[PDB]
Amino acid sequence: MTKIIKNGTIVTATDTYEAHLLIKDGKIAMIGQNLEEKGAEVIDAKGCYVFPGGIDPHTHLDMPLGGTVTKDDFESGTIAAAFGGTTTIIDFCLTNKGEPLKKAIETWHNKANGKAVIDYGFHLMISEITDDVLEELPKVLEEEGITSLKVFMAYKNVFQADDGTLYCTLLAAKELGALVMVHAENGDVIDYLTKKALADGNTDPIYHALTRPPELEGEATGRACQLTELAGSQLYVVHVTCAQAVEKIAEARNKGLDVWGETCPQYLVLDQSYLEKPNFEGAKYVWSPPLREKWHQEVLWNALKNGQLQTLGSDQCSFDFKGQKELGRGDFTKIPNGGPIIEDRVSILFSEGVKKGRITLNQFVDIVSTRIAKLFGLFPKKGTIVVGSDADLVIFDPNIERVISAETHHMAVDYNAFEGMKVTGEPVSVLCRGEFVVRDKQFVGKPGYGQYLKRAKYGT
Amino acid sequence: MTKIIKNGTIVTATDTYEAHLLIKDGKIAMIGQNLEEKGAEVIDAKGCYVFPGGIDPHTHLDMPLGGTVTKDDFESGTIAAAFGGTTTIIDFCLTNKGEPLKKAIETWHNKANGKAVIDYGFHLMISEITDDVLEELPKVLEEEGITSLKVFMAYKNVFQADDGTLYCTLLAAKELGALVMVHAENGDVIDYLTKKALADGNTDPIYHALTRPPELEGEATGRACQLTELAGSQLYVVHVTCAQAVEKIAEARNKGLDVWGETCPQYLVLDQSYLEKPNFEGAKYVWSPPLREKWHQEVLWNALKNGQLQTLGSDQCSFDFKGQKELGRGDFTKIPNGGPIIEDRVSILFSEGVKKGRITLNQFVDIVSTRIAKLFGLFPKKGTIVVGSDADLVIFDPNIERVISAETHHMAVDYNAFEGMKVTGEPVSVLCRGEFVVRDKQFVGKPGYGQYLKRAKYGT
Amino acid sequence: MTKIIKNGTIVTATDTYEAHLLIKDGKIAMIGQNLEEKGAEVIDAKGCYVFPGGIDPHTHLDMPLGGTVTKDDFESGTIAAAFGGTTTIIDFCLTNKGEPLKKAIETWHNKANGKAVIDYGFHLMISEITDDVLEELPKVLEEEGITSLKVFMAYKNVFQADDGTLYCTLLAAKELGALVMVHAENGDVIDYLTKKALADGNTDPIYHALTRPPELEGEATGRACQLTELAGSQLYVVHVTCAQAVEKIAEARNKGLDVWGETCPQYLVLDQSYLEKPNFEGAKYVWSPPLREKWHQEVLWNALKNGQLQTLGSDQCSFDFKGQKELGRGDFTKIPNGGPIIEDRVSILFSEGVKKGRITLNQFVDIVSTRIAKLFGLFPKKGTIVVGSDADLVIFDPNIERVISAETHHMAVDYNAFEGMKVTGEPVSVLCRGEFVVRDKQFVGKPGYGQYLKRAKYGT
Amino acid sequence: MTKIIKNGTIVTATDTYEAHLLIKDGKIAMIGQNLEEKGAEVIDAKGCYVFPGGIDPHTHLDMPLGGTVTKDDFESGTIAAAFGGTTTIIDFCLTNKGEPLKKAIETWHNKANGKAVIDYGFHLMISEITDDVLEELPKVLEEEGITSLKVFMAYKNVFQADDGTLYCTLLAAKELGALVMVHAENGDVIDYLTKKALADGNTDPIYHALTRPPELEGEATGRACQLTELAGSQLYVVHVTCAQAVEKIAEARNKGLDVWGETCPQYLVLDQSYLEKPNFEGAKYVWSPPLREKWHQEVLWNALKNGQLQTLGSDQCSFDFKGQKELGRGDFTKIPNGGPIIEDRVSILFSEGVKKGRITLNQFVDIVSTRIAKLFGLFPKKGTIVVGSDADLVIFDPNIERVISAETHHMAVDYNAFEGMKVTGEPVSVLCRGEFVVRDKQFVGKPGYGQYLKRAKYGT
Ligand SMILES: [Zn+2]
Ligand SMILES: [Zn+2]
Ligand SMILES: [Zn+2]
Ligand SMILES: [Zn+2]
Ligand SMILES: [Zn+2]
Ligand SMILES: [Zn+2]
Ligand SMILES: [Zn+2]
Ligand SMILES: [Zn+2]
Repeated sequence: MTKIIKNGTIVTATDTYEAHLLIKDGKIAMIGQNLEEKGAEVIDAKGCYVFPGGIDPHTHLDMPLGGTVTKDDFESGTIAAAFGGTTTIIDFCLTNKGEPLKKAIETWHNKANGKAVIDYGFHLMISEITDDVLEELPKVLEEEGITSLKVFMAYKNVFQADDGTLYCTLLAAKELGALVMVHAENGDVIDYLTKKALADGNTDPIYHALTRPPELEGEATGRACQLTELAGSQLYVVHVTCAQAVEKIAEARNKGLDVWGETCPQYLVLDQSYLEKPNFEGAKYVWSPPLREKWHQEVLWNALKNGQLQTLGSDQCSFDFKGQKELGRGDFTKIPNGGPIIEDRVSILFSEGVKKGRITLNQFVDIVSTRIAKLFGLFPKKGTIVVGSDADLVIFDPNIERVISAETHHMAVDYNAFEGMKVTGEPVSVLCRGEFVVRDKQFVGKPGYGQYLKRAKYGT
Repeated sequence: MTKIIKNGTIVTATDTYEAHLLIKDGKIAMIGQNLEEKGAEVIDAKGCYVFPGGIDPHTHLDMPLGGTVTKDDFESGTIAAAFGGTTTIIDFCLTNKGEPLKKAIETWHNKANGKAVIDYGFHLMISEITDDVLEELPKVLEEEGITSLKVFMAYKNVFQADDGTLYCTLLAAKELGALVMVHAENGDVIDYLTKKALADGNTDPIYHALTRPPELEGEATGRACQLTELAGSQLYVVHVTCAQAVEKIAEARNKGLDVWGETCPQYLVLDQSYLEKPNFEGAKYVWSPPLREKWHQEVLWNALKNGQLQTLGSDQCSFDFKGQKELGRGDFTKIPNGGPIIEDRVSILFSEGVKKGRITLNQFVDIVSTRIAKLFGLFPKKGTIVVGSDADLVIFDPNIERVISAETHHMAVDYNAFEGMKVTGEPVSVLCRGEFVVRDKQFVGKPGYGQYLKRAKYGT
Repeated sequence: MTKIIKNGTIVTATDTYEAHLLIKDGKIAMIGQNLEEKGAEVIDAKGCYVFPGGIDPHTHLDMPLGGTVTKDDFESGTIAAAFGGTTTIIDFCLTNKGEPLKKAIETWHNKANGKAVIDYGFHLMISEITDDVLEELPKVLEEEGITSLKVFMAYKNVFQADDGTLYCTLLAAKELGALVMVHAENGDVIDYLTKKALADGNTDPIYHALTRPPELEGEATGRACQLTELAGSQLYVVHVTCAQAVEKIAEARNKGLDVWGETCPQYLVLDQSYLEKPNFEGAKYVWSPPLREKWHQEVLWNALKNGQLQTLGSDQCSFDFKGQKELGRGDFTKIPNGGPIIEDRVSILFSEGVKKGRITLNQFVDIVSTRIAKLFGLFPKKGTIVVGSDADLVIFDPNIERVISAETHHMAVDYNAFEGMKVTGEPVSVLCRGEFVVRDKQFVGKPGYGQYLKRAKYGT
Repeated sequence: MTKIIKNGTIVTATDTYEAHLLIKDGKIAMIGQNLEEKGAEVIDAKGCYVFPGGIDPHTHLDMPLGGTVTKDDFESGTIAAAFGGTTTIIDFCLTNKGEPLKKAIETWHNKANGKAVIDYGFHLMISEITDDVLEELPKVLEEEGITSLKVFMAYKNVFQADDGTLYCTLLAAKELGALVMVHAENGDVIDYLTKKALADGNTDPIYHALTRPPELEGEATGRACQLTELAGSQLYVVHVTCAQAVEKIAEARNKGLDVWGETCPQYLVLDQSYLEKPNFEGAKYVWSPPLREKWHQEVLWNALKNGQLQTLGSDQCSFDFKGQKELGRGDFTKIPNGGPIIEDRVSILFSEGVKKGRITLNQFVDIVSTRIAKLFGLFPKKGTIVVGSDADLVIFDPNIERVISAETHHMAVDYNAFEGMKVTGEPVSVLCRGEFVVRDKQFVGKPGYGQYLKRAKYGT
């Protein structure tokens, strides 16, 4: 059923113009001004921007971190993201050793199946390279568009992998045509620090941060790079936090190495102090890598501005401060890591970035949608507003001033890391593939509408 | 008179899709598929790409380098560029000390007046900062869209300016909203080297290169940067040649400094040896900075690939090998510097870059058009294929294999620096503002059709 | 019994003068010219240099690497070094997990006890940091002058330690006042490479080198540094081989970090090719890190010249090519790592370094004796020729040209890695604490004369 | 007349031991303990260190900076340095264009002739490279031991030289065997800044500093280096002040380039604030490069600690705050640059450096004496305490606590830049070539005793 979004200001990763969009088969049929066609529902976007739906490449929805599981599942999370201006997510499908990869992949397909309000895809976790694994990978690429393999350098005895596993993954990746993602923190050192902290009675939420200094993020990020170099493949460092890390990634890209960096709003806006703010409130901000000192934020922004860092992810991993977060009272190491971010990701960048001088209206769209779609083989189906691309759009209001509050967010968590934060700009209507998911700040989608996405081989 | 370019594959700096373009007021009216409108001339672009016309920010047309002047004037040069897929050029309007800036600006306007086949703009040369100059600059910005002021760090006693001049220019620029361009070569050292070379009988074309080692390009590029930092303004290093230079620019951009780098095909494809190839043929390749050792080419390409360098210019400055180039027989320093490049710029990057694995079809468009339009305030009038933008298009054939030959080029020079070079891809139809300038590899424009362009203040 | 070494040219790490040395209580009593004292044995050193005995901080004598043990034990090895101009060695006392440190320390004291011809000390290996270990360390410092604790980043499942162990060692070290030494190679990656090499039939000696690329040495050296920085202690990288490694150490020292680098002759003179030279001869050159490509040698020398690297060790670990080396025929990983170097260390540096333009006669003395004595708390007892210091001297002939041959060396190995090598300069008389150990190229010492050395706390 | 300094603790750049020195022909005859010889004056040094007299390579004594001349001439200055523990100075012999070099050299010889209390040498200033200059240089080396040529990159229209002059000097130097010294500050930029400062009424002493930002010192230092590289010669950057400069010099030495850095106490202890401290007092601290922000001091010390910087000079250039300094009341640019430092140089480094943890008792001697003697061809005549070397000694008391005060200093200036500064350690007896110049903190020398020094060709 044809639609026409008129009088809006279109803003792609490159262009900024005024025109109307004629949506047809759930795709953009044509762009121009004063469009008309009997029967079109004609949506009015006056005084609004029309962005390509956002893409969150860093999602953890039905993921289990402890005896508990994320408060937000694939259903709530999808809706949240939908309100936040995000219309496509790529969640991390976790893997267990010895167990066949297609096992996990189906487990995840079930988690998402019929509950997604918007489209999604997966990243495959890798904790070991077995002959059995090597045999599946190629299949995992063709059947199941999983073209991005992930690796934890931290989280000893839980996700961590030795450099040998990382290295062979990089090769396999280069060979098969996949992008290696990496959680760059020196697990082995963080481990001793963690143990000693506890051994000395330091259990408060803040020791979560002090127990893992930025030096260890930088160090890890470096190895990932050096190895990626040796292997001659491609790297994508997730959630770049400290300056040290930004630096390593900068050097890499200078050498022509195919390395990419990503960050998350929480690291751009919040900081280490929030972990001290008080009683047990700290736990609300416990996630890895830990929030750093306020000063790193600049470095991140500049990196974003000049290109050292090129994508923004949420690292969405919700846990009620109530039941969940409290699991680690007299033990910080027992606080489930993760924050409720999938919803305010886009907004915050526009507000803190665009609206304040950092980033450009175009850089914005690139950092939150396009660049990502490209790196993860979703372009041009996703990531842009052009004839042929899916009608994943966001009718955004750039002037509405508001305050982020858990009293308003649509995530199933009992709190919001950006509570009380004033923000300029807000999504008004968000549609995925020609169909509204959120019209006039009101939900109108249906769980199951979202469909899985097989992704390009890191090629066209 | 309405037109429709159908069945082409549209390729912007971001998008790559299939659709038709409905050209209206010399601008792009609308994009979509199966477009129709009685009376439209309907152009067929099957099996072709449709790029935003190229923009050459580095042009020297009616410029005089010696007792002689460039073989190509604004008329021939414009046509050449037109055939080469370039529809907008920004020539360097030279300045004389003590003489009022508006004097030169009009001299240039005359050189271009009624001879341009495509649109153009100017860069204002600066050899000194006088109170009189400071008074004109602001006017030079508002009246006359000249928002890019240029400086030579080399060419002692001819264009060169001390760091004080460079520094105050950077300030003035930051203040007024202009981009400072720089020819980064250590003129004072190159000078002694030059003199000594001659004093020892080394007069062949090759000593033009040996007389100015890449160390001096890097050194100069560094000062420009360090000073740009101190001043807190914006830099744009023209024709980056050696690795050393690329490096300095890389460091700058890492520090968040607002520095930009540009290169030219000749430095990407040719190399120092050509200056030895033989008799006097060397002089055909004499230009500054000099061609370096083959190995720097990689560095350049990687810089282009990863973003250290972001724009491609021609540095067009033609001289017949016959009369002109020969002016410096027993004296290389008397060979007029400059090469016939304005025509094959775009093609070479597509062929050597895109077609061979370096750059992307999108990076290509960015490096040759978009990125440039943006940095020099011509976006979105120029630099892209979108509703509202000027209909500056290029219907390109990506498969036609051919050989660059002066026997075929459309420049008024008796030779071509890329003679015999095999190239893949070629412009078939090039239109500026809805009107064909070159249809089916045949010229159909009219000198004077091209119009001057007032450019943005380094802002929207 | 008083002695007088006259007519020699004294060369310390700083001075170069002509005088006589009056040796008294096994120490240098006084320096001056035309010395006399009834009853003094008066040794004549005309046309000779008098260097402070060399100090080899990298020794593995009675060490066991496999079902076998080093061909040279503390007795032969001591004599060898004695002939080589080395009068003090610091061997690496290996440690086993769970087993008390003082156990090993005594095991070693036994290996050396009554067999040493010259003085010696120990380095304590660390494979784990236990509460039990933390309790002994302080004692290990006071009782037993062991002030240098060593860590293997490679040799997985044999010596290797995680970064946590390395990090806590660095702290303990900073706290206790010890120097952390490190074998910087990424064991986990070398491991997979090793396994795969075999899995593909690559078993020749050369795969020992290819199985462990310099990238992995640099990578490892980097971590060691970064961690040393975090901990704020002191590092000493043993056997720096590749450029990558030299670079990391250079960066560290630039940052003011207290990092030190050491190299060995074999890496300064031999290279990767020797591992291909032929049949099974390759095995003669198998040791870790592996010999690199000829070009790294320069980097090493420059590092040595300018100070990036400051000490020369042998990494003495002999194995008869016959029985021992052959243990790894169809399996390179089974070739015992180590080379017969303790004897030609000093000579080679003088010849290849001093005599050829690299290093200085003074730098020489510093790199082979003084600098080492200082870093390992043996100064000024050892490492110099000055009133009060032990009479550890070497009467060297700087002109004697000769050829290193196993047919002449005094090591118990059936071969010599520098066989056929022409060398200028040779030790004529070597005395430890006033007593000759080697007079006129003839052995005159007695096993047991050498005494253990308790070393300074990395202090005065 | 034979002398014996007994019971002292000898401290060279390498050694630290207890012995007696038998001084003979004004040189050190022999070292040992319990020395005796009828008729020797036997000096007692119990509880004292005995250092090799200090060497100040950065002196400006009878130099004229304006219509005025340094308050301290070669006589007073010599005595001052003598009290300060310095026994050898190398003053900068200034040069005028067009005027023959030997003219200036004799002018200087006159300034020093019969007024020096200790030994001295000269540096030859170079403001231009003429054929006439090229002819003298070689003579200037053989006749007149002037083997160090100096160049100002700042002080436009007064001492400044273009890069061409600097470059050819570097070559000449490499060729002839001289060391090029450089005052690294970007004169052309400092110039505009200076002019503008005045044009805006900023005339206070502090604008002397703000008028020349550290970016300009680093920039300049970089060129000197890059050029020194191109030329392949040797550089020696005088008075390294900011971090930026230290960095450039660090990079240089990393590349193996033969570059050296020097600093001065005032930059190690004082800082920018002193220029604001108040009324006109600021002028007391006006010298170039200007004092920087307190934080650079660390960088300097670390550079000194790790070796990025290797020598300490005074940059002595006294001017009575009264008449002289006041010449620039309403104009800072008219304040004669230079500070009264030749006397407390050594002491301050011992106190602030040695006594406080930075530097070593040995590093101390190296940084203030030895390293310098070596770089400027005075070793081993000067710079060490060894048989054969001149008896230039300093009997130092390491515990005497005191306060530096113009009320006590022996310089002819009406003030002291370190007034009120508490310092530990003080010279008790200073003798040059076996003769006391200062015995028991009391002057006993005679102007004229000091003799000129022809220096080595940057060789043995
Ligand atoms: Zn993570
Ligand atoms: Zn995550
Ligand atoms: Zn140019
Ligand atoms: Zn040009
Ligand atoms: Zn080892
Ligand atoms: Zn070893
Ligand atoms: Zn100076
Ligand atoms: Zn000076």
